[PDB]
Amino acid sequence: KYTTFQGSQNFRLRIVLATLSGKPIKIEKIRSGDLNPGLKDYEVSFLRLIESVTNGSVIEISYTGTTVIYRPGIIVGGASTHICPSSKPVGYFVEPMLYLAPFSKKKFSILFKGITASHNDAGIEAIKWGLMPVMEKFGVRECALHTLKRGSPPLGGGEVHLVVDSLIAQPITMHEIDRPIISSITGVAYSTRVSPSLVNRMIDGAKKVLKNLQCEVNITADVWRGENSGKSPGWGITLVAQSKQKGWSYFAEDIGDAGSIPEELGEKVACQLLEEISKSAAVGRNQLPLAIVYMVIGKEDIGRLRINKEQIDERFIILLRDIKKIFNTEVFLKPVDEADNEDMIATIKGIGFTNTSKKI
Amino acid sequence: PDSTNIKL
Amino acid sequence: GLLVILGTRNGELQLFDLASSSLLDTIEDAHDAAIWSLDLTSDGKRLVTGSADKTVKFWDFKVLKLHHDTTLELTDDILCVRVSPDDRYLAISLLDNTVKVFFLDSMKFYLSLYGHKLPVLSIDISFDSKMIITSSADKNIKIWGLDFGDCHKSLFAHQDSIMNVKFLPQSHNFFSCSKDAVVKYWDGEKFECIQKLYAHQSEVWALAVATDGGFVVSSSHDHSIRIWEET
Amino acid sequence: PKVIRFNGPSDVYVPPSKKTQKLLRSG
Amino acid sequence: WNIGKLIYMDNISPEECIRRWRVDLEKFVPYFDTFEKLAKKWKSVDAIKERFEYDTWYELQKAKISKQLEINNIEY
Amino acid sequence: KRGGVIDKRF
Repeated sequence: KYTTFQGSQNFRLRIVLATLSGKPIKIEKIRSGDLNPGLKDYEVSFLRLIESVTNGSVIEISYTGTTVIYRPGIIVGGASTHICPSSKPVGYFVEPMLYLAPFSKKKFSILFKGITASHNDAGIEAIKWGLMPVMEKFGVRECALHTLKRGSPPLGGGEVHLVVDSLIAQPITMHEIDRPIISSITGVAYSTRVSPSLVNRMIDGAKKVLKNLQCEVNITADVWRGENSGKSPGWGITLVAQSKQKGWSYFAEDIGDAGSIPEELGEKVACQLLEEISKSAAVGRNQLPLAIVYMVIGKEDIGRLRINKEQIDERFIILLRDIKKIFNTEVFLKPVDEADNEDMIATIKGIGFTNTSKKI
Repeated sequence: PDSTNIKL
Repeated sequence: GLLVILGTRNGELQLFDLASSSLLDTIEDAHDAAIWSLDLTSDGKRLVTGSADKTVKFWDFKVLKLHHDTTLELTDDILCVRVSPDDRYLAISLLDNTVKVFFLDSMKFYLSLYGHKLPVLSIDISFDSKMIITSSADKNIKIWGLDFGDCHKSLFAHQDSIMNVKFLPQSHNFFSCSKDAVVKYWDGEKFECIQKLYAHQSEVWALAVATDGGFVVSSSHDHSIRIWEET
Repeated sequence: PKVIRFNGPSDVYVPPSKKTQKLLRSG
Repeated sequence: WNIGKLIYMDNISPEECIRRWRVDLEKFVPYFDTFEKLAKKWKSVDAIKERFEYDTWYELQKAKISKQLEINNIEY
Repeated sequence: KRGGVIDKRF
C-alpha cells in the first residue's frame, strides 16, 4: 500500500524521494497536537509546485489537513512561474527542485517570486555556489539560477529564475576519499535598498577574522540598487571556501536584521565558515543531504564519500532512516586508515535509477 | 564658508 | 526645571541654579573650541557635548559638579549631537555633510548617513526611536529609517538654510524653521506641509517644543519670542 | 579620561560599470 | 557502541543513538554554537591549517569499467 | 493536465 511517516519532519524529502522512487507515500499526524494543525501554506505551496513539474500525480490532503496521500507521477518539468508565500523564501522551494530537475522529460525553466533570503533557508548565493557546484560534480554540467530581482524580508519582491540545461540518466558514481585542500575563500557581500557603506563594513568584519589565513581572500560587493532592489531593505553575506584541485566548496551564509552591526555579522559568517570547514571532511554539513541522495540514485555501483564524525548527527541519521524506508538502501560506513583525523568513509550502492522520462 | 557664520 | 546648563563659543561649560540665581560651576577647559552642541540623556545623569575641537565629551552629574567621563574624537568639527529618547542611539552631525549614529551603551559605530550636500545643522529622533530627521543648509529635510539608515524621503522644505527641526512628542509630525523667517508644520507619515506660519520678520535661530506638545516656541533675529499654541 | 579614536568607513562609492555588473550577475 | 548498528536499530531514537557512543533539515542552515563562544575558539586558526595512458579511447573506458568492478569486489 | 492537489481541507 503506502509507506507511512509521522509529522512534518523532512516534509520535502519524503515527497522528493517519493517522486524519484515512484512509490506512493502517506504522511500522517502532521502537527496534530498544535493549535493550528495540519499543513502550512508554504508546505501546501510546495505541493502545488510538485504538481506543476509532474504529471499523473495524485495529492490528497485530509479534511483536517493532518494527513496527505502522495502518489507520484513522472517528472515532466517545463516552463512555469511559482508564487512563493511570504512565510518562506524562494530558496525553500528552489532546493527540492534541484533534486528532481536533472531527471526530467523537459527542461526546468521555473520563475520564482517572493522573499529571497531568510535566517533558516538556503539563500540565492548559497545555491549558486554552495549546492549547485555539487551538482556539476555529480554530472549536472549546466545549471543556472539567474537573479533578476532581490527581495529582502518582510516585503520581498525578489525574482530568481531556475534553469537546468543538463538532463542526465542518473548522477555519476561518487568517488571521494580525501580531505580537499582549500585554495582560496570567496563570497558575495550583498545589500538591498541601502547605502553601499554597509556592504563594505561587512567585508571588513569578515576580512578581520580571515586575514590571519595564508590564502587569498576576495569578497564581491554586490550592492543591489534601483527597481531591482526589492521592496524592503536587507543585507547578508555568504563566504565560500573553494578548492580548485577537484572543484569543491564549503560555504556559510547569514542575513542581518534591523539594528545589527554590519561588522558583527561579517565577523560571524567569516568565523562561521571556519566551523563548517572544521566539521567537514569532503563536504560541509549543509550539502550532505544533496550529495547523499545522488549517491543513492546512482547506477548499480558503490560510491564513496568521506565524511567527518562531526557530520554524523541527528539530521544525518533521520535522513538515512528516511532513505531506507523508501529505497531500502543502507549507507555502510568504514573508518579511514589515517590517524591524523577521525574522518569516515560512507559507501552507498545506487538503486539503478534512470531518467526514463527524457526522450531519445 | 565659516562654521560660525552658516549656523549663527 | 531648577538648573540650566550653557555651552559658550569659548569652549566653556556653565551651570546655573534658578533658586540661587547665581552660577554654581564653570568649566573653562570643557573644550578647546566652541561647544556647538549639547544634549542630555533621558535619565539626566549623563551629558553629551559637541565642539569644534572634533571631540564629543561625556560628563556625569555628582553631588552638583560635572566630571569628564570619556572623549570621542571625530575626523571633523561637530555641529549637532542628539541622544535618542530611549538613550540607545547617539547621532552627531559633521561639517563633511555626513551624520554618524552610535550606540550610547557601548559607543560602537552603527550607521553613516549620506546625501546632504551642505552640513547638517539639526538632528531629531522620533519618540519611538525609529525615525530620525536631518536638516542641512542645503534647504532640504531628509527623513531616515533608523533600522537601516534609509532615507524615506527628501523634502525641499524652505528657501534658505534650515536651522532647527523637532518632532512633536508622541507623534511623527515635526516642525521646521529656516532663515526665510517661516515656520512650517509637517506630517511625518504623509510627508506633507500641514501649515505655514508667517510671523517672523527675520531669521529663526532656535525652535523648541513643549513636552506635552501643546505649544511651540520660536525666536528669531527680530528679538521676538512668540508662542504657537495648538487650538 | 578614556580617549577613543573613531576613523569610520569611507562613504565614497565607486559604482561598477554596467558591463562588469552583468558579468558578475551572470557568473 | 558501534554506531553502524545503532543507526539501523530504529527503536533507539537518533538523539539516543547519538549520545550513547559519544532537529529538522527544513532549516537549511545547520546548527552552530554562540558567536562569542565561536569567536574565542579561533583567535588561532592553527587547528584547520592542515586542510589548507591507453592508446585508444576505447581502452580508457574499458579501464574505467574494469577498475570500478575491482573496487566492488574488494569492498564486498 | 492530469493529477491534482485535491484539497479537501475545511
